Amino acid sequence: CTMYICGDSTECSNLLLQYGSFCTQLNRALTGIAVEQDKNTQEVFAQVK
Amino acid sequence: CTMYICGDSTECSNLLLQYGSFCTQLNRALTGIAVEQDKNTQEVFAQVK
Amino acid sequence: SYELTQPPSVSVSPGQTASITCSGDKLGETYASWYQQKPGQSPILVIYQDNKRPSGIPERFSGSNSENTATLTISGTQTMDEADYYCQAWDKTIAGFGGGTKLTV
Amino acid sequence: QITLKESGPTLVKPTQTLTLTCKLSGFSVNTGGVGVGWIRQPPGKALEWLALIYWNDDKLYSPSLKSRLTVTKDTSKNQVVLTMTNMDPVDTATYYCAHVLVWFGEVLPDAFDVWGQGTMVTVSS
Amino acid sequence: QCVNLPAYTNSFTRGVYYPDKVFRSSVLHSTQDLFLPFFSNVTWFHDNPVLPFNDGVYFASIEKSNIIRGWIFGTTLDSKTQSLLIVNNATNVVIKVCEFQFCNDPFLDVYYHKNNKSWMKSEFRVYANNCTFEYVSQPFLFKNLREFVFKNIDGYFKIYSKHTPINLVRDLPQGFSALEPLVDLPIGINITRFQTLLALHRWTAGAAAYYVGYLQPRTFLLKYNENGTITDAVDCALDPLSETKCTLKSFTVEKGIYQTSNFRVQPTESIVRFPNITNLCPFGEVFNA
Amino acid sequence: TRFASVYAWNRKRISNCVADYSVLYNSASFSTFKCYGVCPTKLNDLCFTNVYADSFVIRGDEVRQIAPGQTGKIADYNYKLPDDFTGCVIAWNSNNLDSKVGGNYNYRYRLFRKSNLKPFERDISTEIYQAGSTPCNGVQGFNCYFPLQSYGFQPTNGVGYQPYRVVVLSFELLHAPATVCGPKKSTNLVKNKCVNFNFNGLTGTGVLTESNKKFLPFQQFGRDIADTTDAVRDPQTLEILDITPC
Amino acid sequence: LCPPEAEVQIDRLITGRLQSLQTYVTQQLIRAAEIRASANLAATKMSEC
Amino acid sequence: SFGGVSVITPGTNTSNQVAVLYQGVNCTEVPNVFQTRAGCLIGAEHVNNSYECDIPIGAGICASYQ
Ligand SMILES: *[C@@H]1O[C@H](CO)[C@@H](O[C@@H]2O[C@H](CO)[C@@H](O)[C@H](O)[C@H]2NC(C)=O)[C@H](O)[C@H]1NC(C)=O
Ligand SMILES: *[C@@H]1O[C@H](CO)[C@@H](O)[C@H](O)[C@H]1NC(C)=O
Ligand SMILES: *[C@@H]1O[C@H](CO)[C@@H](O)[C@H](O)[C@H]1NC(C)=O
Ligand SMILES: *[C@@H]1O[C@H](CO)[C@@H](O)[C@H](O)[C@H]1NC(C)=O
Ligand SMILES: *[C@@H]1O[C@H](CO)[C@@H](O)[C@H](O)[C@H]1NC(C)=O
Ligand SMILES: *[C@@H]1O[C@H](CO)[C@@H](O)[C@H](O)[C@H]1NC(C)=O
Ligand SMILES: *[C@@H]1O[C@H](CO)[C@@H](O)[C@H](O)[C@H]1NC(C)=O
Ligand SMILES: *[C@@H]1O[C@H](CO)[C@@H](O)[C@H](O)[C@H]1NC(C)=O
Ligand SMILES: *[C@@H]1O[C@H](CO)[C@@H](O)[C@H](O)[C@H]1NC(C)=O
Ligand SMILES: *[C@@H]1O[C@H](CO)[C@@H](O)[C@H](O)[C@H]1NC(C)=O
Ligand SMILES: *[C@@H]1O[C@H](CO)[C@@H](O)[C@H](O)[C@H]1NC(C)=O
Ligand SMILES: *[C@@H]1O[C@H](CO)[C@@H](O)[C@H](O)[C@H]1NC(C)=O
Repeated sequence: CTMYICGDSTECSNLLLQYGSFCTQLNRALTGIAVEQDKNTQEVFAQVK
Repeated sequence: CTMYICGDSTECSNLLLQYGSFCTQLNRALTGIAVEQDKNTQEVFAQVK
Repeated sequence: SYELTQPPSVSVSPGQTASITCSGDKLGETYASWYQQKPGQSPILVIYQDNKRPSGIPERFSGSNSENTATLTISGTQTMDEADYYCQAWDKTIAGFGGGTKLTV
Repeated sequence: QITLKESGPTLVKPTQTLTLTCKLSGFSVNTGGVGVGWIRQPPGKALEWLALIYWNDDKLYSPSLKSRLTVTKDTSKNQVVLTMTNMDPVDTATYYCAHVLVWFGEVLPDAFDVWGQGTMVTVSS
Repeated sequence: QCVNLPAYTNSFTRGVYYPDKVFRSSVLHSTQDLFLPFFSNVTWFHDNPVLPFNDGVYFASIEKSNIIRGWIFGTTLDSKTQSLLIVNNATNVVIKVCEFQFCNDPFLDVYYHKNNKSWMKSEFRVYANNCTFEYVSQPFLFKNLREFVFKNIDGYFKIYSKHTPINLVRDLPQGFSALEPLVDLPIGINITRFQTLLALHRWTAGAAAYYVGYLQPRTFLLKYNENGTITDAVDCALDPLSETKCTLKSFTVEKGIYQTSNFRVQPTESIVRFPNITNLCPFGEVFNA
Repeated sequence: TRFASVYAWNRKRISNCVADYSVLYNSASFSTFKCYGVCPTKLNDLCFTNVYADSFVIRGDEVRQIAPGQTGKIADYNYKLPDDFTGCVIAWNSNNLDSKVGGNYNYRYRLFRKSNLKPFERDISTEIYQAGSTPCNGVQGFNCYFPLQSYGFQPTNGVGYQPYRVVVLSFELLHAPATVCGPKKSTNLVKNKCVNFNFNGLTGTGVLTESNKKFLPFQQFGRDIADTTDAVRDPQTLEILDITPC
Repeated sequence: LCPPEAEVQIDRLITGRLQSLQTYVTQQLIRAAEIRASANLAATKMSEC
Repeated sequence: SFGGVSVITPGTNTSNQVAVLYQGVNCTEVPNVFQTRAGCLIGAEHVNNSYECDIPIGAGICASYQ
């Protein structure tokens, strides 16, 4: 989130902090998706002992 | 919506009105969810006459 | 009160050295002091902390404290040094003065 | 310079209470390291220490007289007051106040450098 | 009146102070401030050299006989500039700011009674022109462990402290304690160096030693108990485990894999490339026309 | 009667008192009265932990430099304000006081400096500045100047050159017992009822009760995760009160 | 702050707080859908198992 | 060069040991070092045995506390 928005600017990063946890929330949401994608594969193929 | 955003400030509430029905829409959306949660329970358990 | 003993008097000729003793139980552990009192006058501190003089006190006055005995010595005793000399010692906040030594010249 | 002046009644009756006041100058009773003691000297006799008060309101008394002695200080007038109760004829003496040199850490009395002029008090009917 | 006569230890979890005056309880709070880094190298003196102040100083001492009395803060530490003198004496603490002319080797001249637990002052041999600040209050005061944090922000010299008993011979305690605000001095001076002042007797000293560390701009996770007291803290820069705890806002981490940070190679050097034109621009011909 | 120079501006600390800003705001004697982060009409019912009055004398043309985000000879080399300054800048013409027929050279400014000053920095060095590559040895000469220059300040000078007396009131509000409060009229304390309250400038609505929270002596209030205050120390009784919304 | 300059500071808080609330509601609608699907499966298992 | 840093941990109820995965980078660019297609894994010992997946790393690689 920080890199996408601010790149390597410290001035931007300091301003971004004023928005609270928005970046953390977005990172969490994408992580949850990533985990699901592996679960999906296992549910379909890993049905054999 | 009004309390979360403005607390008990009249000055804030008057400004919030300029945004139209956003608060009403959010209240409606959450209400719809709340109703569904009771429907979900009934569909599962209330299957016996 | 703290027990402290002095000789009743000392008598010397002018030009001689006077020696006034002061005996206690714990003078080897604490500090002793000496005061010189003339007739009709308040006492003046001559020696404090065993062997220290206050400013204004003649070099004639010296002293020491060992083996639970303290002394005041006057070298070249003058006829103006006639006075009642008292010793004091504090035993952990307990005060005491000696009976006083009458020094004549 | 440092000076102390005794004042108060020069005659009291037996069983009466005597109050003596020491008015001091050159230093304050509220100053750290300061202490003021009271000593009495009966006619023809050796000096006897009674009590002393510290700038921090701590107080020392002679065990044999403690029961009859109270010492307080006036922080505004720079005065030290000694109260001696239940006096007998045998308590006749000249009273003096004097400055006390004080050790720090474990606080202890050292020596009396500056003495006042003293006041004579008689106990009689 | 002037007289013309290190080892390293590990600061495990010391140097944590209450970052502000806000009451908090039963909560984990993340704060960013100048704190002493955990498990850092702290200079050990036994010695009264002039040390750098840097961004802030963590000062601790262990003694039985009250040998360390105060500190001098400033720059040149002479009559040329204003400097801060903090000295404890028999009954009080005296804090002054003046153009002091300090001795080459400043100290308090003190002698002891026959009883080694009692002392009396003889003289003062530390240095007072153009005084601008004066403050007097109560003394800052098994061995005695006295910890101080010295910060200088926007003209304010902030002192935090903690005083506890210690049963160690020659080191700092392996445990956590938070330091509380002591005084905030509105001074407005420039501090770059400081010196420790000892009370010496005729000169030598009894057994005492002190430790000097330095504060750094770091993030900590502070744990407040039900009484509003900080009982624990995490230095988020210490290691990957601490970083994880700070990220999750929890002092416990479950089995798994967590994204905690992003790494980035930093620039090794800076380069500048402009044209090989040399002539100057004719601005003069426009304005001086 | 006397003000400080701009290069060595004077900081007076105001504390432990009851302020009144209506006497200043409603005065016609001031040509400039600009507040940042606070409204002059509300300044009379707030509390501060400290107030600093930074005073000096400058030229009329320099008055514009006394503001956040400004640059110039005064802003950079004499008296610098922060971009986030909270406080009020007050100035007035003093031609009738600080000007002299032969010139008032008692007031000076810094002209030469190695680098720009940080906010609230005061440089009182009088050492010779070396503008060139050769040393001065404390002696004025070519490329060796005394860093401070004087101002004319004559009664016949133009408006932009006339002296102005400037006082900057910096207001700091840290979490500490307020030392300065405007015109105040305290009322009784009511508990176990829904009330509107103002504690040392802190306004809000809720029910007040005695707290069992053990505050340390330096703490006046507590906060929740929403950054709201959930406990305060009564400024007169030092009692800790819990604050719960109606 | 006074009324012209309060309406600037307040608007900033309203915008951020309104955005935060909209984010919450959107996430709840998506999560609600997942729960509904689970409830539908549970209801099917109740009938068939 | 840049990328994500992931910390692999057994849980504080068990141990305070961790391993770090530098996602999408070479081990030669990072400065028990094992290069995976998920990135460079440091602090973990590679073994030629095979077990049920405990903590997933990616690209067929898992980690566990032994
Ligand atoms: C210890 O420091 C205190 C505080 O500065 C000194 O107390 C004051 O000393 C001045 C003289 O310099 C007196 O005029 C004041 O009356 C004192 N005030 C109080 C509250 O005591 C104190 O004298 C110093 N003591 C020693 C032994 O150095
Ligand atoms: C003290 O020593 C310094 C050198 O360390 C010397 O320059 C100074 O003149 C000496 N002071 C006195 C009074 O001798
Ligand atoms: C502390 O110093 C020792 C050497 O004495 C060094 O090995 C250690 O890494 C240092 N610790 C830190 C955090 O720098
Ligand atoms: C004080 O210490 C000395 C040794 O430095 C010792 O000889 C003396 O007996 C001690 N005094 C007391 C009262 O313990
Ligand atoms: C005050 O400082 C000046 C130098 O700016 C100096 O000449 C003067 O002597 C100082 N005054 C006192 C009392 O030290
Ligand atoms: C403090 O003094 C140092 C020189 O020791 C100087 O470099 C620095 O700029 C000074 N800071 C201030 C605010 O004067
Ligand atoms: C909090 O204070 C109470 C006494 O009021 C004490 O019993 C309790 O142990 C304290 N809690 C902690 C963590 O110190
Ligand atoms: C005009 O020339 C002089 C030097 O002779 C220079 O100092 C001044 O800045 C110039 N004015 C301009 C360029 O506007
Ligand atoms: C004045 O306030 C103090 C606390 O700052 C308090 O201790 C004192 O009792 C108050 N006085 C009165 C009359 O309430
Ligand atoms: C934590 O470890 C203990 C044994 O030390 C065990 O009994 C407990 O079940 C473990 N907790 C979890 C969540 O595994
Ligand atoms: C980086 O890793 C790749 C394999 O993923 C390898 O082919 C390449 O040579 C490595 N680069 C370096 C410098 O080791
Ligand atoms: C795993 O097998 C490879 C050969 O395929 C060998 O080079 C490597 O050393 C072995 N590693 C271990 C831990 O056995």
